[PDB]
Amino acid sequence: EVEALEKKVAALELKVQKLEKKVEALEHGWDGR
Amino acid sequence: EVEALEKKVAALELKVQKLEKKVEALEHGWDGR
Amino acid sequence: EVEALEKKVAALELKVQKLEKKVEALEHGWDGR
Repeated sequence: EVEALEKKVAALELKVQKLEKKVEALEHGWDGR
Repeated sequence: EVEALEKKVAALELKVQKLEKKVEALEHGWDGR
Repeated sequence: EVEALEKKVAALELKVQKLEKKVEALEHGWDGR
């Protein structure tokens, strides 16, 4: 259970990281995004 | 504890999923979003 | 392990909360965002 939750949490951290990059790019207009 | 963390993680997965949909819609202009 | 996962999950909840605020601001044009 815990090891599977570690994996789910790691997947969430990657997804949140990607969302942060995308949202920052939208907010700041990076490269015209 | 673990069962409550499972629920928190599931809530995060739903919220991240919704954010991904919204951010993709913003990025791609889906339906004029 | 569990206590560390609680902390990671709490960090994710804060990050997702911030993303929701930013994405809602982008979607709704709040304050011209």
